[PDB]
Amino acid sequence: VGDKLVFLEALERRVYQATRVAYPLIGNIDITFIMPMGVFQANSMDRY
Amino acid sequence: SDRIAGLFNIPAGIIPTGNVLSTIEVCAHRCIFD
Repeated sequence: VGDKLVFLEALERRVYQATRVAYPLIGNIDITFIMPMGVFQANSMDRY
Repeated sequence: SDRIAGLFNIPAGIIPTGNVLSTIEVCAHRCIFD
């Protein structure tokens, strides 16, 4: 990779299989959405 | 029922004829078994 020499490992077959443990690389992310509801366009030329 | 579980003693180790070669989580497929 790049110019260096690195490994390429995925452990979920030798370890973490057939046991009741979760592979710690499957993570959760949290994103919040917002939505303006009921807003009305005020005094302008904005409802064309 | 399960008369078959009682024909021959379940854990009675005679000799492994083969090796199941899988090593998976068998709690899932509980139903393909008598």
